[PDB]
Amino acid sequence: LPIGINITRFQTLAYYVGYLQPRTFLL
Amino acid sequence: VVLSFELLHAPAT
Repeated sequence: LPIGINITRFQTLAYYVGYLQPRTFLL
Repeated sequence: VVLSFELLHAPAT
């Protein structure tokens, strides 16, 4: 989506939350 | 009819 204004937080409407770090994988 | 053309920082589509 080309929406792309700005984002800092979120929430939902059983479930899990992880975060993403800059890693390096071998696929 | 006047046509305005915006070019702010956005994914221009």
